Amino acid sequence: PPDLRPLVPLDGGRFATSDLNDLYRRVINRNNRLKRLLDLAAPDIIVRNEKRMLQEAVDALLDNGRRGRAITGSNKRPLKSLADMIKGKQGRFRQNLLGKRVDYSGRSVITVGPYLRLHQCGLPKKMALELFKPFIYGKLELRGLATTIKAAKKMVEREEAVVWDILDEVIREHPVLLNRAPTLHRLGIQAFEPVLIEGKAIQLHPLVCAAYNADFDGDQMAVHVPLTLEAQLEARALMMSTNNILSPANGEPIIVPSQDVVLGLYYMTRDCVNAKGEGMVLTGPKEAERLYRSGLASLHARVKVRITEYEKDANGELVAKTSLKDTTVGRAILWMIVPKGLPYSIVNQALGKKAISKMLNTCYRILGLKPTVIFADQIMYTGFAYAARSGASVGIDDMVIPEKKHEIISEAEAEVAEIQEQFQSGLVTAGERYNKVIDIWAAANDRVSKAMMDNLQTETVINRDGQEEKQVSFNSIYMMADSGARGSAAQIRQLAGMRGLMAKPDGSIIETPITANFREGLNVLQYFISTHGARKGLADTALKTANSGYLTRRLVDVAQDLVVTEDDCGTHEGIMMTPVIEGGDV
Amino acid sequence: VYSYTEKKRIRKDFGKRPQVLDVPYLLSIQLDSFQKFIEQDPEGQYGLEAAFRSVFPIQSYSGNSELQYVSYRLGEPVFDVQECQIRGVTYSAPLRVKLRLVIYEREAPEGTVKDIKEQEVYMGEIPLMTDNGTFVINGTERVIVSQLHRSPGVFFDSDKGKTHSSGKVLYNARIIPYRGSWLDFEFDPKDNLFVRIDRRRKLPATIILRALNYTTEQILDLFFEKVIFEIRDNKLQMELVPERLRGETASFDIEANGKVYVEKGRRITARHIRQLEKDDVKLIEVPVEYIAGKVVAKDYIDESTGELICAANMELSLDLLAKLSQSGHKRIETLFTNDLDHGPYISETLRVDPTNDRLSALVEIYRMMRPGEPPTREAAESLFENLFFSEDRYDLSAVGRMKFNRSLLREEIEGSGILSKDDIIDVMKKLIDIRNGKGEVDDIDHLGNRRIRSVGEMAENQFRVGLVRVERAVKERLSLGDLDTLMPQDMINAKPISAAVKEFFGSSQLSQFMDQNNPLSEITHKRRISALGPGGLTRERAGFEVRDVHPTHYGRVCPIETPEGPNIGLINSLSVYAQTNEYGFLETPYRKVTDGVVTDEIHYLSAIEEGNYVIAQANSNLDEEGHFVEDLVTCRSKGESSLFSRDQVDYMDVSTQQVVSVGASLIPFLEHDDANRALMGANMQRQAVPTLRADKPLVGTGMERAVAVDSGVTAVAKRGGVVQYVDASRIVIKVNEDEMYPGEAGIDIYNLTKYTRSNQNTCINQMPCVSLGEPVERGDVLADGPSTDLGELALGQNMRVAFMPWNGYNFEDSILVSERVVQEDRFTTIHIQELACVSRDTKLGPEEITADIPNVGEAALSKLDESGIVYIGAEVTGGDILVGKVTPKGETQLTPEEKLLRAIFGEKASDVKDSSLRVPNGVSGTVIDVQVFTRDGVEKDKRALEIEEMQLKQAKKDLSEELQILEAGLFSRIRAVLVAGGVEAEKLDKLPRDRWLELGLTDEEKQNQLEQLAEQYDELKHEFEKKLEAKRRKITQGDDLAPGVLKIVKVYLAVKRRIQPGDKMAGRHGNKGVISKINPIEDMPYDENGTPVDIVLNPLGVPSRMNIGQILETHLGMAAKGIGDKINAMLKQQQEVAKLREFIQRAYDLGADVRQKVDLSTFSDEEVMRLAENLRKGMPIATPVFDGAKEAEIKELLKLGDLPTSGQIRLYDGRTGEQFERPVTVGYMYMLKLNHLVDDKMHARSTGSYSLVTQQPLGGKAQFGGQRFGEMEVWALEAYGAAYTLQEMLTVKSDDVNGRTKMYKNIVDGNHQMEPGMPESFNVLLKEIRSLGINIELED
Amino acid sequence: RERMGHIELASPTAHIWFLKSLPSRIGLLLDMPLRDIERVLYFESYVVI
DNA sequence: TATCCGCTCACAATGCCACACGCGCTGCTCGGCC
DNA sequence: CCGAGCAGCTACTTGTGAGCGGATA
Ligand SMILES: [Mg+2]
Repeated sequence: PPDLRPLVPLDGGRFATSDLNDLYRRVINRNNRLKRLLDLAAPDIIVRNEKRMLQEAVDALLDNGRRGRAITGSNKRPLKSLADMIKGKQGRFRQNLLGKRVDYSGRSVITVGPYLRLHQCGLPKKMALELFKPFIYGKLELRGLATTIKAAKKMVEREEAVVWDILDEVIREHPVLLNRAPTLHRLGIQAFEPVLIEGKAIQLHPLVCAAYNADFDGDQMAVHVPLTLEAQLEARALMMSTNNILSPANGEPIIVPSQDVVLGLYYMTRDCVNAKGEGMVLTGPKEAERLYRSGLASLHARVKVRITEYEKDANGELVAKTSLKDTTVGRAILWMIVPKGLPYSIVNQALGKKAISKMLNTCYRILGLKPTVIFADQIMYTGFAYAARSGASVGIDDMVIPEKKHEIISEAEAEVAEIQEQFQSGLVTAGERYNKVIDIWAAANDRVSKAMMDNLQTETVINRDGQEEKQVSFNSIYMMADSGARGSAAQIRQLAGMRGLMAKPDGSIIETPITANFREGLNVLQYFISTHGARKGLADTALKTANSGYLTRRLVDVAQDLVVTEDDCGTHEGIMMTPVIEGGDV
Repeated sequence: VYSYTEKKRIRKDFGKRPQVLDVPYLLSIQLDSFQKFIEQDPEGQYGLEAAFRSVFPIQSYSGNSELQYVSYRLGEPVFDVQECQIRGVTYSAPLRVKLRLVIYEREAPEGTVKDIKEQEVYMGEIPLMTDNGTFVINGTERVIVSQLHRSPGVFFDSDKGKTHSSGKVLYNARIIPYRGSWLDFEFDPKDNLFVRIDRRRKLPATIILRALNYTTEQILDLFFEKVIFEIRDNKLQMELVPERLRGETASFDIEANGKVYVEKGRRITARHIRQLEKDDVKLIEVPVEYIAGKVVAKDYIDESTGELICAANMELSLDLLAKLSQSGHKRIETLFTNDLDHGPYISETLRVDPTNDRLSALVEIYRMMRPGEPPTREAAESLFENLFFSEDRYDLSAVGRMKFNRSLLREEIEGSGILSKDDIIDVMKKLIDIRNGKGEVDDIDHLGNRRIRSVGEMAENQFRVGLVRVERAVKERLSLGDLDTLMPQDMINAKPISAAVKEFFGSSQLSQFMDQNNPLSEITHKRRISALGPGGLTRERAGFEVRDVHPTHYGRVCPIETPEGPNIGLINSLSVYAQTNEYGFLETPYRKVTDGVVTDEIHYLSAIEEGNYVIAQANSNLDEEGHFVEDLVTCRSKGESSLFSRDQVDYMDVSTQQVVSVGASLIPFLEHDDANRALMGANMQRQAVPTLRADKPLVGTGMERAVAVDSGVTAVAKRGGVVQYVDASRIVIKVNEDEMYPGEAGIDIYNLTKYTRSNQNTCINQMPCVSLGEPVERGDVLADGPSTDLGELALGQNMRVAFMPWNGYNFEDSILVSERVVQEDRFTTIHIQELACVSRDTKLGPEEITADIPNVGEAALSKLDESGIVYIGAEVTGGDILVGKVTPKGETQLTPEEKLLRAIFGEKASDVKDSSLRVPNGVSGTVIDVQVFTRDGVEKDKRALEIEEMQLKQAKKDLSEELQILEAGLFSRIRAVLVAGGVEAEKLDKLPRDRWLELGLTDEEKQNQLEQLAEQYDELKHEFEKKLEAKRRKITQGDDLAPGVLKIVKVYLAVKRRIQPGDKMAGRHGNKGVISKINPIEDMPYDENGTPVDIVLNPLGVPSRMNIGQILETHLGMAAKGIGDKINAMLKQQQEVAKLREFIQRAYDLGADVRQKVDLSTFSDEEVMRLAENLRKGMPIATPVFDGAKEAEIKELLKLGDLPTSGQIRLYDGRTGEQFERPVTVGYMYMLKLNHLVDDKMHARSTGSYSLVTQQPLGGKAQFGGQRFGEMEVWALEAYGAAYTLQEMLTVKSDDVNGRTKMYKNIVDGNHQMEPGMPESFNVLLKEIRSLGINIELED
Repeated sequence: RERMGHIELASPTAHIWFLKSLPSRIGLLLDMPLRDIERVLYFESYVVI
């Protein structure tokens, strides 16, 4: 069809034409020339060549480049044929049939919203205005405010003080869909109730972006509108964030808390040996919070308080038991957040990442879903508040260097020196020398790492009516590492201790390790080997995400041809599942 | 001694390594490249003489008509760089070549040619780069990056592993010329050798070998050795050398001279070899079944019957042996076959050779090259002699021949561009040897095998590509031209070569406009080495070998500067001290090390010569007299770090910055950062936006004093002199008497560029930083450009930063900011957008730019001028017509009487169409400049007249300043000459002498001098008038725009965008983030002294992403500010200059054994106060890339001030007003606002336009389009339920031509119910399949 | 959007899709090697009937 | 004559987003029941 | 002669799978 052929009047006498137009025109030209030659009784060889040329033209129109000679029409570039408009990532299927651009959509950079609840999210004012223009028009025509559509449109353009309340009313319970640019699983698109905020960024809940794999370093996400009653009810029922707490892959919850809240809670529950108010008694958690906020006592101190816990009986009964416990003020204060069902033994811990994850798991298991959402929201609120009030900070003096690292390095140097002496003596060959250097350096790295760990744990002694009461280390970097918030063991090892061994292009290990750390200065050649080893791992993901996307597309194409259509098949065959114990124990 | 700009504000420096080689010109690469391009060079070297002398001269088809080339010349550019920028024309220069047509009569092959026609002809114009290495093609500044490709020569690849899945490693040799046809020898899975010409059919090598008049015996004598078998009395004795049987078993009793040596079945060991060499025996006894395994070397003919007994490459049998013995040949030469020394590979290639003679070889290789077309032997030979041995289709350059002769272990390194038979023989022998085990492969991951080509080489290549087309054209045109009928001008056209160079500079994988947003990006973009483009690999087809960085990249290319994403490792940045070799390799400077002393000299080592010597550590602790404090020293022999002695070393690193790039050297405390964070930081520093007011970075690296100076962003002093006139627009300097030229000299003028649009929609403005009467030196800075401060690079801003969580507002990486920052105009930037309005010439009448816009009121036209263009300074926020473009739609010939009548009486102007250009809906700001270009012929509107009058007034102001200076000098001279007539001079020459030069008395000398001076005066006036008239004719000359346009109108909308939640900001250590929420000043935390913090980062981002140096920097920053604070406390309270000088001396004399060693007693006791005033904002600190200040130095610098030594200060909460426990760290960090502003990212659409090919909504932010529902989004949605949701998202909201309208009508009427309909794109697919020969049909 | 026309080719031509499918339809249907069918298609040989 | 082996050709190789730019000159051929 | 639309001026990806000789018993 003519309009289906791209042909638009460009600026000036020129027209933006399609590649199919040139094909059809050449086909028509050669066809007319052949028809002329057949009437003039052209020689047999001439009409033969003309038929060959017409065949070339028609097969180029059908599928250009398949015959072998990819002809060009302009810019010396391969021309677009009919087959090219269907195949590849540019045909109709991949571009205009499977994924099409939709109306009532928007896109914006994300930002952290720490006040909004888990089930809701933020939304810019101008964005929300531009998305829900028809709903605003309808609500304006409803009230005695706008008679026709032109008046409502002019009022929206002017943005009077009488339209903001309408926008607040239409987004009272109208959810929207947040979507990340690379979508991997079902959680790539979620539903949220929007709250209007003055700004140009989309405020996002901190506990959901972990599922999005969306850091706040400049990630832009899209927003969509359901626009239908069926749609709004579905988004509120299925795609809502509250209705998706467990990943479809594993039963583990996807709402696991992030680094900030877990660090705050760890600092809140990490008890010391001596602080303000050690040994006193408190009636309830409210009195503990009062005594703490009053400043008369510290945050972490062993205190004998009275708790009133609730246990779920066999039926739907919540038996109450009041008992005196000996716990830190932080745990007692945090107890005001957990619902009544959970016991006290889940808070009487250091409350690391695994601890809080299993706490949320037990809460969802015993109490269901309705209180779990508000429990997690209050967890995040209190974690943010107490992490802010804490004052966690990393500094130069926070990272300590092992005092006996120097002697260990010198001993390893003497060992590799005597190994080189043995090699020069002709007793040991090059391969065994390389192995005896590599294993010795590995043992030295293990020793210095254990030294760095036991050193980061010590030098924490506080007098509690005595002489020395060595406790768990309160160093900020150790708090961020041991709690599993952000730092791992290997990361802090590379940070404070020696980096260890590096790699060469082929994949082997260089015989000269990096005997320096990050806090101390790094040599030029050491940093060169480090960046050489790191560029490989950097380009790894950049090259591998393409294969990952291709694999996902292949897998979903093999998939989606089956759904749950029956309630039972009526067979007895299956597979004999057994716990694999190959290799190690299990 | 220090520079004058250094006396303004000298920066404290650290480090203990006294550098010996200063920072070279950062843009020396491209500058030297283009200098090598345009220059008269003898001996036909690089540039333009090579391309000419290679192609020229041209001879007709034996017509005695030759076209000689004499020389070339470049005319003066017809437009200045500023004129080219303000107009849009190219900053090119003409190319006038003086050619010589020598045509002679017939009947004389070498007859003395007469009627020579020597004529200069113009052939296209070539673009010249500016003083900054930038090309201006169409207004914009396009920079050509250098390309890294494979060095022309030979290579030996080893295909292993998966290759052929046979567990046999193959070795393939590749001969790659600089320009011509390739060659590839390789081995099959068997022991067969084959060759191919540019990826053609796999054919044996003996055929191409014998193609060069080579017989079988010659090939066998060249490749393999000769074993002589003598026809003795019996047993056919054979000569023996004990080295040829090494590794073989004795199939017979090897005994000679009546003494047994090796028994039958005994492998000849080394001791057996020594025993057999002790007696030095040659002739032994060998059985008959042994000769049958060998094979004859040469063809032995018979003398009795005159026939052949046996041919070459045929195993001998007993009957053949009896025949050759009865023939009479005593000496029989056979091949020496041994799998460990000489693997038989030619024998098999010979027995698979179908052709034997040279002629059938040629026709077979012709059939292999060209399908069919079977010629005779002489006709086929033309191809084989023109493809590999003709200097027109095989152009091995000098570096190609050099690499070829170096790879084959040959003394001489020179040669020709064509190949030779001996070269092919040598490369085949080398391949055979590298298969046998002798010799190692040449990896592709080696800078010695990767050659770098600059803009000059690519320009010369494209010039040659055009020149071959013009050569074919002039050759076909010379087929009819005879004597005395044409000058050597008409046969040459400008078209092919001019177009070739123009397109090579305009549109290519390397021709790109520079990212003009900061000097750092300008420097790192010109020193950018890419592997894409022609002759290079593609990013979609790159393996994990080119991405990985070799140990040979040390000091030759930076390993940490690389754009992360689609092309990692393919795009790199050149090292700091890296230079381009004459041959085209990467050379690195090194200090020569003698036995005991390291002489302070530099040798630029190449990439191949690295493994020969050993390089010392850059930061190795060294003693005086060029000694090492330790006997053992860290070195590297061949890309492997190791420990050597103090005397075995032979070379040392020149400095400690040569390993990183210039874009990475600006990262302070880089040694305390991880590679990934450093790469992310150095890449983000490239995307810095110039703030409204630049400010010196506190924690600097010292290199900043070079980037802002070595580039062309700031106003550099060409001649040191005295400041005469300071102004925000121009700067006039008076040249000192010594630097001033002894004749026709004057004063220098620098015209500062004001706010104009850059190539990235950023503002580029220069601010004067000098005072009147202040003397300046040559090379010193005069005006700070964008993001500069007193000749120092300053991209971002320093801010008070703390590291503590704040209610989750720094959750993952989000940044917290106080209102104090946005209030103080800190991060507010300026964005300039260009909008073009063109008056295209169409039929029915051309367009007009008048102000008569009908169908609209006056409010929308109140911002329009009398001519029809928005005023200069008229703000606009919404869609408003800022230019009155109208076009006629119907009948033309509207009478001017009725035309002016319609403007006053009658009806509206009908044929207008209201096609005027307005600003898009969404952009705001105030227009600051309007540009207009009128073709020669169209009536120039009065606004263009006003603009040209203003620029002419400016140019006339400059010329009149020059003229008045020269006239004041000349009138001082006339006063000095007529002093003899003194009384009348002082009487009637005080006021009126400036106009009454007319005087006269005492002819002899007075008249002579007065006439000479009057002649000088009138000549000066006439010359200045000529200059003014030339400038007028230049600026009034209309520029061409396009075929079919009258005039082009350009407007520049400048908007001031402030920081807001949604912007992207980052430090210098890869700690990026987004502003979460602006905070009130009271809510932000504050110290116990009352100073509120500005930026509250997240300390949790430090451990995992190992960027710790920033913290150090932060600490140092605090110390810096501390010193400034003290100076402020010493500046507010009026203090004597003695205390201030002593304090500054104590600060600069920090106890770290630094190499700065500045003294305050040498200053003028006046500039000390100015320097202190320039320090109250803080103490700038320099820090080398690896010689940075240690922890103890920062500690003592902090303890110098009253700040705490621990670096962590107690902080009070802004909300609760209580004390934060666990004292948080706080300092001064330099941050950057990335070029990812939120105002260009937020976008939304309810219902807009739709595409014409299919009724689908558009997208993007420029046009009012929504987002794209990706395929993975569809997968995630169908993985959920939401069947109605997917059905509405697919057709009802996007594709239904009749559903979206119905849905909108229902929604506006309060009806939330949809209709399925049918997607239009599905019908489009049905029609497209129907357009084919395929029938697609819907059933019932 | 939907109305279509046609071209009356004077010489009936082959459909390149059915000839370059690998395996092509005519190559298997006509029990003839694809090389000979391509030879007949580009008019450099004859095929008897 | 079946059948494994070697050479040759079709097909594939995320996803999104943002910005910017482009298809010339001379030459040749076809356009037309008022 | 006039006007309108259109043509001449390649090779570091690698791997996978299928097909077409081809040569060996
Ligand atoms: Mg990210």
